[PDB]
Amino acid sequence: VLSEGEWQLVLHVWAKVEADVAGHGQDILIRLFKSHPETLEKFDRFKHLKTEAEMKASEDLKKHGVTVLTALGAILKKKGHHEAELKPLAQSHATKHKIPIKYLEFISEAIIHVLHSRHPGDFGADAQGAMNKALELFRKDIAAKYKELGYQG
Ligand code: HEM
Repeated sequence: VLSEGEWQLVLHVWAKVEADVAGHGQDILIRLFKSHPETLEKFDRFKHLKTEAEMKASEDLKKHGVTVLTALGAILKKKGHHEAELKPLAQSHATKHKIPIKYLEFISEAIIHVLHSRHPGDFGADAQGAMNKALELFRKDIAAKYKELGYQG
């Protein structure tokens, strides 16, 4: 359970992200695909992309980055009270997209890296730890839904 102060650190940096949702979403997906190429293979939509320059040039990738970060921002702003938001997301990611919880750990690393690069003054160690706790809570709750559905592993 995050404290109120932890949530305030999370949402303070997140309000900075929302000034350029699309640039953040590109940086995060590109970092994910470069650091963990197995993740790119889950996207029939993107797996034709073979270089970082091609990834940066893809408008459809930039669009999907906005989809992803908009969903995550709506979850963070619930400060843990996010059951309604996670149901469809866990369902689609477990049963349609076939995304292991481990790959959610990978994108969480990518999110934290990009926030640190773009917002260092609002992403000191206290805020890094709070955002790690928020993303852990996200993964914990998704993992429980995966387990219900027979996909935790
Ligand atoms: C912060 C974590 C993530 C969030 C908030 C998120 C959010 C979303 C949303 C909102 C959609 C569209 C609606 C839906 O299908 O449920 C989507 C689609 C999808 N996501 Fe995620 N996602 C996350 C992580 C991942 C990861 C780590 C992968 C793969 C390694 C992944 C793979 C996919 C795929 C394959 C689609 C379908 C894309 C398409 O063909 O249109 N997601 N995601």
